[PDB]
Amino acid sequence: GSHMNPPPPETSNPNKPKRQTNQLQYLLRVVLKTLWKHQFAWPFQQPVDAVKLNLPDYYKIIKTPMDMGTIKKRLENNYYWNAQECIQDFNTMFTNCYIYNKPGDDIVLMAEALEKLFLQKINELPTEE
Ligand SMILES: Brc1ccnc2ncccc12
Ligand SMILES: Brc1ccnc2ncccc12
Repeated sequence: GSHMNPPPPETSNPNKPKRQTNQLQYLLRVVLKTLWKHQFAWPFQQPVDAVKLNLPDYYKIIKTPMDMGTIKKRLENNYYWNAQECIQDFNTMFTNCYIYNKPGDDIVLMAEALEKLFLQKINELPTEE
């Protein structure tokens, strides 16, 4: 892509520790599956392309970018060590949107809908076994 967009977040790194857990399996099979097909998911399914969107300040304001495409790849490629790392990525994604954008903007309403669903699903994150 454009040299003015940063590299996406890491999704493969032999140096980083990782494992499967039943919680991470739930995060893929239930949480990301349910969010991905939400009617408002599409803006969040890939990194923000600040060039195409004419947001030249985006990556000056958002220094820890995250999106559900990256999360999906991290889950499918078994990048994570624990559920907390993945939950953190979701929460970064939502809060980036709320930091960059005005309350009540469409993109914020979209994020808020996804976040509502996310919290309902994480309340049922299974006991680690
Ligand atoms: Br598309 C998109 C996704 C996430 N955040 C965004 N913020 C502003 C404009 C477009 C955005
Ligand atoms: Br793509 C895009 C660009 C700017 N604003 C947006 N708001 C909502 C959803 C997608 C957006």
